[PDB]
Amino acid sequence: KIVNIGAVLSTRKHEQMFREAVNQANKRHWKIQLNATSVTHKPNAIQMALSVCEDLISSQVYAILVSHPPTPNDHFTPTPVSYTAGFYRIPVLGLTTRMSIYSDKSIHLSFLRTVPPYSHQSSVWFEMMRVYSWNHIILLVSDDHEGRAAQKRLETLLEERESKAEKVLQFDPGTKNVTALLMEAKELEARVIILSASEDDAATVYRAAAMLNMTGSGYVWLVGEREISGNALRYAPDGILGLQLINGKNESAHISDAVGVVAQAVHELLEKENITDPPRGCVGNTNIWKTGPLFKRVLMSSKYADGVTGRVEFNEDGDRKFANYSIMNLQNRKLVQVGIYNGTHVIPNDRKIIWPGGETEKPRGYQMSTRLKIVTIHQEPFVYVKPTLSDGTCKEEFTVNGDPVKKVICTGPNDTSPGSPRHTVPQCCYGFCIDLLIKLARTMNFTYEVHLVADGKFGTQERVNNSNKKEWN
Amino acid sequence: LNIAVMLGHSHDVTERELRTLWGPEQAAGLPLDVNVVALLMNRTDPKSLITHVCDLMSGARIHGLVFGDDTDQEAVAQMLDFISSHTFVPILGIHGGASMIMADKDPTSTFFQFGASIQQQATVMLKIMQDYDWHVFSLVTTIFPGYREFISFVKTTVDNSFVGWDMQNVITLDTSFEDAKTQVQLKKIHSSVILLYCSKDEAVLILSEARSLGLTGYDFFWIVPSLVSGNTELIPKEFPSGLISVSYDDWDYSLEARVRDGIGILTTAASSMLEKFSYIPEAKASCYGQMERPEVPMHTLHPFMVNVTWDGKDLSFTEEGYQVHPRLVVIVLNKDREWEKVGKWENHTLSLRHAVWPRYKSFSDPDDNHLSIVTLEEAPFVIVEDIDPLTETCVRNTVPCRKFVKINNSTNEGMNVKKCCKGFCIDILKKLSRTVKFTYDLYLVTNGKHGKKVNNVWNGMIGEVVYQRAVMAVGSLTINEERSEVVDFSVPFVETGISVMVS
Amino acid sequence: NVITLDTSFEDAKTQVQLKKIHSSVILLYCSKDEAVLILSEARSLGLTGY
Repeated sequence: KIVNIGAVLSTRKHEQMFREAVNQANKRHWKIQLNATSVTHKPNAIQMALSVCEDLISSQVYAILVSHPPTPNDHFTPTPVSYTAGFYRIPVLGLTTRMSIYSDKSIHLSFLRTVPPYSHQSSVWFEMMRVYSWNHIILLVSDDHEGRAAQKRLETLLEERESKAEKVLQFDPGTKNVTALLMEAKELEARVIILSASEDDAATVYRAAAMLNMTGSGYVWLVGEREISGNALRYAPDGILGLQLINGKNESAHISDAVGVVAQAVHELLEKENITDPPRGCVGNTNIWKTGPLFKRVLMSSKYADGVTGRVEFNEDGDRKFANYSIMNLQNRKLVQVGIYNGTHVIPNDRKIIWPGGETEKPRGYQMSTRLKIVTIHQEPFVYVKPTLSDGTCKEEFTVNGDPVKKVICTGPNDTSPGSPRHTVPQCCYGFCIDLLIKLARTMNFTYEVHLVADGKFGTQERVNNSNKKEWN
Repeated sequence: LNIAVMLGHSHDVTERELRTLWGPEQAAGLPLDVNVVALLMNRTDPKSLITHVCDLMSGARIHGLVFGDDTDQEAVAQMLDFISSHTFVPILGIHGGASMIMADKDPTSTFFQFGASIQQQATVMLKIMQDYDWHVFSLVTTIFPGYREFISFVKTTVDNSFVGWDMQNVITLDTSFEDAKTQVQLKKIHSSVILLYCSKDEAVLILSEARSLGLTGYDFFWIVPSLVSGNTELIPKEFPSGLISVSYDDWDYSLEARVRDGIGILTTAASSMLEKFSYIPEAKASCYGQMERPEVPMHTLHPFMVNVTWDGKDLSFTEEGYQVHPRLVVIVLNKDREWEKVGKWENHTLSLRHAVWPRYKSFSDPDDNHLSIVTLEEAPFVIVEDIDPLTETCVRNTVPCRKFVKINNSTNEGMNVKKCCKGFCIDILKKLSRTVKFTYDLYLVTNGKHGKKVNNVWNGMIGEVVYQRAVMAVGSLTINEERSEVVDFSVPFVETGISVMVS
Repeated sequence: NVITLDTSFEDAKTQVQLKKIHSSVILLYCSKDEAVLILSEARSLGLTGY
């Protein structure tokens, strides 16, 4: 009967929240079954387990629940207690965290959350697609487990509905001269950019680009919530679309809903058969439960309708499905609530989007340049290549009937042999494709910027060294 | 100067003391006078980890941690990561939980382990798929973590290959105890050679249905990696014979060898230090204090752990810290349900195999559709080439054929060399494979060519008929009396007789 | 050739036979109550495709 529940907190009024929530669980939804245990955060990561083994595991705790910290942004990430649970595969609901390195059930066995990681924010941008009609994406990613998982859920949700991204760029955190990558940037057709990074990185980024003049009208910024924080709030342009997970920081409502989930979890465990008894000592135990995955399956398959937040159902990965989302805008450096989401249902607020460059009309990232890079291959008669004058200009000559031949400037190498230095030279050009593209000019309004082949060959797939990696030439 | 070894109870410290002094007697001494202490418990408890490792910090500032362990809780080794969060010390993971790598690493982590790596898992899997030519794939998965990643490696390593691995797409056993949704998927299985990335208890359920599926026939194949096999000493029943896995199972390697190996790696790091620097990164003050900083100003061993060679054996690392040439035992169960030695990888990432092809012999118990054919080189009924380096060994028309190759005339052993096979008769047999529709196997003759009464004892093709080394013989075999005396014949294939060639 | 559902309530020997099915158009000579069982398995067989 005696069921012990553990916790890690900051202020002891929330310990009182736990005790009176235990009494609520005694009340809401039939002998004697509950007792409460909690030990707060330590300043150290040194011992940790001594409180865990000697206090909570010694008291046969089924679940320890941990918020962030009293630093709210630190590297004080609640790692070690989860691993002490992982000695015996002990269920813990990550109350407040969003560091998705905890997300893998391989390394982090049974640590299921009421707060989604930043990963599902990725899917939010897909939601943005369906109202704001894009095709072409710019992605800027921190080299994390987190950023790569963001990439992967992006790619999967791209290739479930066959939308196809153009480029992905990578970032080491803390690097400062970024400028070539953002130029890189300014080369492309799309003007919709998504950032996934830390704060300082981003400021680093937000401020840096503003210089690179990418924040004016015709630009874009799809932004995660850590990038909507403090210093990131100070040096970004206004008008950036932002997000908040609704009810983000009052711990106590999530605490209460968590304890209620735990309570009916305990009762639905008591519904089953061959129920095993909880261990006390760490000294003398390496033995796993019989019922570890049974804890997991009861927490997975459970339903909780009338929480403070509403419905709490979990993923296959075991974190909340269909939670409420909000879109914000700093306009004149004040956040304005714009967007409302049950899980997928879209509501804009009637206060209108000042798009953060020019006018409040919705742009298109489909703008061309009409400067098209063409490459020609040395094949007569389809291509003739001849050198220029001493002017560097092209001669004026005739056809058979004497028409003036349309001739094209082409840059390329002189010494087109393998293993030789290659030297950029403008040279005069004849052939079909010139006349074809000039017909395409007078029909299609482009400019035409023509190169030779760097190799002087067509190009096929070969394997480079280690003999498995295919590349087109 | 200071290395500690912490182990569990098996072969003991006195011989390990001999191992440490012999490491000091073997090769290339650390100028650095290395003292090693090995100690023993049977706990895996974190209290022990705290106490013992902080005591190793106490005594003369030990800079190295050595752990081969013999229990089955895994993130225990990831427990040691918190040691890396507090001590920042290079740690070498050897057995047990220190071996079973799923461990994705901190950028701050210092762990170098001789366990399994999913990339190299899959590549050795695929070269097993190479040499025994099972070019149809079934790719049946569950949704544990890294298994999406297995799908990724499958898709990418197939697409990067010029082989033409001929696929079915990934079929995804979603949740547990579906039991009819499992049926919905598994009845869509329509191939011969089968790959599961699953768990232990799931594969229990899967093969329990698979006998009812009739996909446990003994012309099928089943190759599953280490995470289901794992404990070789614990043998569950419902697994049939012949199943194929890869793991680091010690049958040839002593503990003490790998002990000296890791210690030598530590000394190579010490030598790379005292080459490119001139001092020692001294250890932390204590465990229990938070005082000033954690700046690794002495630039800890991660650029120093790059290239380490011992004893003719390359023990370097990647950026991910995996091992470039690990040891990779390739294992099949036989009829007594014994996990036995089959394939070896110690040489330049290549595979060395016994070539015992069909060993699955109804463990889940008669079948005779394997047919034995041994033939001769007669153009253009038969042309034999060797193996071309053409990203594979499978040409559009050839079939491999095992020759016996002599060592010399004094040892008459023949090595089963796979060679490429062409001509009429093989095309005939492929048409027989599309009409008669069975499994067909080829060899080649050394003992004469066709057949000769050696005082009424046959050679050649005919001798291979008589003494039942083979059931079938094709050749461009001339059809004659004494041949018809012993064996039966098809309606004559092509027309011949005696002709005369002249200018 | 003829594939022969032998006795009643085999229920896995039926599976042994019916998983050998590799065709498109199907003929049963059965009874009422047998065809009940057979098509109940046949939805699970995935041979009730349309």
